Amino acid sequence: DTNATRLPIWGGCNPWTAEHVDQTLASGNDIC
Amino acid sequence: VTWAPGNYPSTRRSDHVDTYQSASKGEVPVPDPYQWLEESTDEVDKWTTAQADLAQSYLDQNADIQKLAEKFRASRNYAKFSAPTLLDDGHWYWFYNRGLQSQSVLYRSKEPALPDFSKGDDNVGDVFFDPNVLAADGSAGMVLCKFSPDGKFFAYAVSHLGGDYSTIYVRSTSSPLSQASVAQGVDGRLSDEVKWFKFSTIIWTKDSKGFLYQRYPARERHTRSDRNAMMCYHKVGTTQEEDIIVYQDNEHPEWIYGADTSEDGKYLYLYQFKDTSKKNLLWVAELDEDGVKSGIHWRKVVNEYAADYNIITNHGSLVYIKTNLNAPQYKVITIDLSKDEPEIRDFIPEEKDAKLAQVNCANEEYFVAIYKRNVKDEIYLYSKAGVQLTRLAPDFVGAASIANRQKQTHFFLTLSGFNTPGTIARYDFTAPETQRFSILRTTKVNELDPDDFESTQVWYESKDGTKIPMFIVRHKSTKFDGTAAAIQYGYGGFATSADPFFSPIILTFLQTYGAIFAVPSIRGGGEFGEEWHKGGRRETKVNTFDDFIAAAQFLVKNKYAAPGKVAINGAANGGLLVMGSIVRAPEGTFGAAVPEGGVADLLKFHKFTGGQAWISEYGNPSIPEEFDYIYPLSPVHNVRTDKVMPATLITVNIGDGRVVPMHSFKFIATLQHNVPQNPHPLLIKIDKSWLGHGMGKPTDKNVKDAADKWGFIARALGLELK
Repeated sequence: DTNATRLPIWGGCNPWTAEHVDQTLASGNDIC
Repeated sequence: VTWAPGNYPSTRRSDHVDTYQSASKGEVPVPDPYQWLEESTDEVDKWTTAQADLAQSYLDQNADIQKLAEKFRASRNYAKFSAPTLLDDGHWYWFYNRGLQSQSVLYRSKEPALPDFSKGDDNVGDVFFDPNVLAADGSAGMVLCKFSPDGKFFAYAVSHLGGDYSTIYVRSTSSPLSQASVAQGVDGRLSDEVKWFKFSTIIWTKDSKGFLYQRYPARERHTRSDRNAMMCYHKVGTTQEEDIIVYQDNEHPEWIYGADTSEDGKYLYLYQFKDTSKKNLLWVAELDEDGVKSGIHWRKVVNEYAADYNIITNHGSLVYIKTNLNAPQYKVITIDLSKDEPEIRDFIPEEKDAKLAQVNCANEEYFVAIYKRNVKDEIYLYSKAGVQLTRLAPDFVGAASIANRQKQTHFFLTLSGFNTPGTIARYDFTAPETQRFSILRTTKVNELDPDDFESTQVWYESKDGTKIPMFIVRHKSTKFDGTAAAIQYGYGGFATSADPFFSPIILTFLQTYGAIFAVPSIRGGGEFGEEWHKGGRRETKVNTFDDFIAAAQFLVKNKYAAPGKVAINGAANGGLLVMGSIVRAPEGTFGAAVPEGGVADLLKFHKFTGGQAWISEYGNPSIPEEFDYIYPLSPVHNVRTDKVMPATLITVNIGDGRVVPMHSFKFIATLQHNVPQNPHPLLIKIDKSWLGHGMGKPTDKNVKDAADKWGFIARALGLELK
């Protein structure tokens, strides 16, 4: 998590390709 | 204005030479004639313009790109939504996208009750926070956010185009941000402005008075490197000058920090990371009436770098922790802080052949666990006594995640896969047994039918004998008879798993052309835990490439795909994978190659921006023993004059701060110099909008970039539209 934000990777919630563009589904998982 | 063999822009070659030490050879002088492409100058601008114009003229010859753009736009034009969250005001909050919006909008329920979402998002909720209006011209993005525990405040991190850091703002939850609110009055946020935020999340204290966050030193305009991180605390309703420094370490300026707070208000946790490996320190402080302050007393529970430790929850002084200590597939331990020497014990033991990926505490005493077996997620509920009670969604095939708040009587699961667009499941503890599990919402797509596509898992053998699984996806009318084209994706590093995911663009392409999609679970990833990662890193990094090449060879040999019709694609470390693979694999193994924002100079990666942290993954070029295994693998240093390369389209964004575009510039100049007469085009497309930290591109631009990449692949493999 903290440490993954600085990998050489495309974008959180493990977006390892360009086609991961749609992150809406998981975007509500940790907001409170 | 027109591509043909040998018609590339002239690229100056300098006489720069760097000297390295090799353990087996002594001094090695290494020419770097394209060192000047590291820089930002008029000459570099001319060169990038000429390359980008050559690439665009080639794409303009291909009339199928415009048709793909229309197909792809339609395939993404469907409503999308997140799981909802219940705050202490009694209302439910979720993200909603109408279909093609660049940022999704945060909605709030009209009534304090779980909505019946079949009635439509606008009929059951109103806009609370629309990130698209953060700036009038759309140049500002919300990168992440967090409501306070009491539900009264909303903190949010904002980046702007051109910027290297984010800024946190705070607003009352009864003060929405919409088109109407901006037209009618003041912003409605507090004057709080927390700058220099990066590589962090927002962690509220359970009293809701403030939050912890990581920041860097303030820097004037007149270089690009993030050091001397500080974990800080910001009290709501004050300015940043009053923020408290919770921890920093001047003796180790490269280390960074994370934090957590316990639900009962008793504990503050501090994490320390020295690099991109999965090893961290863990210290614990007891909070009291004085709250967060300077001079916090830290108990140094884990004080050497040896394993991954992440807090789940606690009951009194018993702390539950997910770890890989002596357990490369992960497990759950307890640490009892009531003893002077903490007593450490297994709570849920390690599974030898399945990775423990996620654990949350739910309804105060239960545990929800996700295991990843054969790269497929499985969900289980456990009691407080550690007894596995039941499996949830036993027929689901894909990737899963949990969304909950410990104190509440429900949780959600978000589920997706190669033909599962996005299902949100609810578990309600207060309902009768046998009626607790239900489906809240299912994502409906456009034009596409997910049932028309078959997804399977097959096994192949690598060079050293190792058995490796690979996902294969096809439209059901496509035969495995040695005639289809294949698109093969990979990442290959940092213990990141190449999990299943839903893409409407990929499935649209498969149906349009009768092609297949392949995802091999190559070493360097974390699919099979820490030993899988260790199998493809530092001195074993070569195995990552061997595994990827063997996958492509298997697709042709066993008739999944036609000879010469395997294309490869990947981003960042995935770009390194693609660039190294075309250099190493036999002539004609691949029919096209698209590396996006990739690493390629493995001798100099550690000299730029945050690259030093990746020494954990690649090794250190300045250590003689490690130079000996890096140098033969660095794509920039291993291009030859005597091998035909496949059609290649390199893509980079000029503002990329994580992977400097230098890497791709040097690789493409070296390709064009070494094989100027290559019968297939070797091109680079360069986007010149300078993206801010953590920001994406607009949707319309993403649709067009996708049409260009996939259309280029189609033409190179000789595929026509029917």
